[PDB]
Amino acid sequence: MDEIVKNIREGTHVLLPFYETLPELNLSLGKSPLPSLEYGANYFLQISRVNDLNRMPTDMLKLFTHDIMLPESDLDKVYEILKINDAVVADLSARNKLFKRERDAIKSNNHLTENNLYISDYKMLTFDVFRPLFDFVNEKYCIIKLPTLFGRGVIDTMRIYCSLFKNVRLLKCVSDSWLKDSAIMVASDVYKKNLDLFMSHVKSVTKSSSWKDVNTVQFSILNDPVDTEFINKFLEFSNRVYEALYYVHSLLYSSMTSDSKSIENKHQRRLVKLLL
Repeated sequence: MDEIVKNIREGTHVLLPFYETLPELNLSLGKSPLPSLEYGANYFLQISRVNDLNRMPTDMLKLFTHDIMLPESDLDKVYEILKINDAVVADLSARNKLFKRERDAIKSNNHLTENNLYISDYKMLTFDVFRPLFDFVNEKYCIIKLPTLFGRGVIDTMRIYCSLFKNVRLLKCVSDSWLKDSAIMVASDVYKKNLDLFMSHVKSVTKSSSWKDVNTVQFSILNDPVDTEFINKFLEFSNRVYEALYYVHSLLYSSMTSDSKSIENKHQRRLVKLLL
């Protein structure tokens, strides 16, 4: 598809709307909300190639991705383009990492037990995604590199930010990894009314007015799902990212499973042109 290659090679973005009214808050620390089909979970698009690459040996994943893992430099460029030197920032990404631990092939007859990759992992989304709001004061921008677009928590989190700031953009940069479902939120033009209501709620729970890293855990914050319309506008973005990832990961899997049984094959070659 030409939209896949356009997105990988130029980037893509969505503008999200401003919601005067903050949803009912109910921060809870420990466990994140579950992915669900109501929140746009699509296991064939978002997950199935990830399960294939999980099941490979990490030594082999390392080899077949050596030449296409670049240093992720998307936040540095975002700073530059927005002539920042201001802005509060958080990075929940796994910069220059793809897998969490060395692991052998999972045998054919064994079904996958946990996600070893930093891809489509809703558990990466820890409560420090709201760390920038504590040391917020008078900054024009709140920039967050998200680690995933998978699951319910990342959508509920963008819904909160969309009441806190009047201009919220979700994007994925050319100089991010297109092996991973990371993205950047750029918010600007804060709305004190709700920043204050949010922080009051959060502080009555953590019972501290400054950040403690012990609170960098998984979390849930909303109860009632969000307006279907909002999920759908998010998916306008995440669908395009997962569609690009799906092709990327399909080339990789085809290469790693080629009859050639070598790293020089038609799929590996096409994957290099795509990403570099």
